[PDB]
Amino acid sequence: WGNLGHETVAYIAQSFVASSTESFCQNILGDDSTSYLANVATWADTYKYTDAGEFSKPYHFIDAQDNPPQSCGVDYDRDCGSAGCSISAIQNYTNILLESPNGSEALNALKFVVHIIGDIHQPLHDENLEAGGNGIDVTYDGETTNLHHIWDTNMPEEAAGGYSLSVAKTYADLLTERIKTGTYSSKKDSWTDGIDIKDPVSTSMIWAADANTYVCSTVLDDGLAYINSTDLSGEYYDKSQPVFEELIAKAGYRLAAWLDLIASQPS
Ligand SMILES: *[C@@H]1O[C@H](CO)[C@@H](O)[C@H](O)[C@H]1NC(C)=O
Ligand SMILES: *[C@@H]1O[C@H](CO)[C@@H](O)[C@H](O)[C@H]1NC(C)=O
Ligand code: NA
Ligand SMILES: [Zn+2]
Ligand SMILES: [Zn+2]
Ligand SMILES: [Zn+2]
Repeated sequence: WGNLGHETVAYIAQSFVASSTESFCQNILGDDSTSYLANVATWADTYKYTDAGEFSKPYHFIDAQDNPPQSCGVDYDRDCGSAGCSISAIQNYTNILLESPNGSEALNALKFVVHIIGDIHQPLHDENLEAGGNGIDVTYDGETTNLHHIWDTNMPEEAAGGYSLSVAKTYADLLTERIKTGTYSSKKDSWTDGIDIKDPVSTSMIWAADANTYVCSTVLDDGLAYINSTDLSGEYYDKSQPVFEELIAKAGYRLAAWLDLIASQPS
């Protein structure tokens, strides 16, 4: 996702974490504001453009070598690659936070976890085809862009009504309501099935496989004849919106559950 998507995920997570988890995270981050997670949720996307952070570019993706829309699937050993991926990064940075939460690596580990759990939920962050749809040029509200970009940015910004941190906070409030009492309330109790702090690869792969199913059902199901030739701000956006909204919600809810496990101690 772009910045709005990441900040939205982070604000949702803030709404679900336990107080002890909040305190654990605020201490690591040096920030006890009511935007403590949201304020770091875009860091990985700036860091990757620097010489020191170049190595972390592949950590935003798992390039699933499936055959969408006919068939979708993610396989860790097949898809991660030698340079690492979102799944291997979740394992690395989660383990840093379990083993050395007071060390010098915890800060960036936590910022990575907050970001990357968001990215795992962007279906085209879990898809090899045309570099996750970057190579699929499209038209969106008259502008030339690509399919990856509209999932990261154009569509969630349109739905949220903007791109800023405050717009993200308002959007997060909306989606949080959907989880607690609204649209998602009767299904969110299954959204952490399979979660296991002792197995970050298994856990994150469940989430990645879930998001990747939407590459076939939603992202590419209209077929490339339609996608290449139709302005995607109309009916395409209409069908995409419930999907990216539920995935952003899932990302925040799952992020919060994961942070709770990271911070947890038996009293
Ligand atoms: C774990 O994270 C550290 C710090 O970013 C990095 O140096 C290291 O290569 C990572 N290890 C793996 C296996 O990804
Ligand atoms: C759509 O564009 C992609 C990317 O350039 C191409 O691989 C695909 O064949 C195109 N399909 C049609 C129908 O133009
Ligand atoms: Na521990
Ligand atoms: Zn992103
Ligand atoms: Zn992206
Ligand atoms: Zn990213």
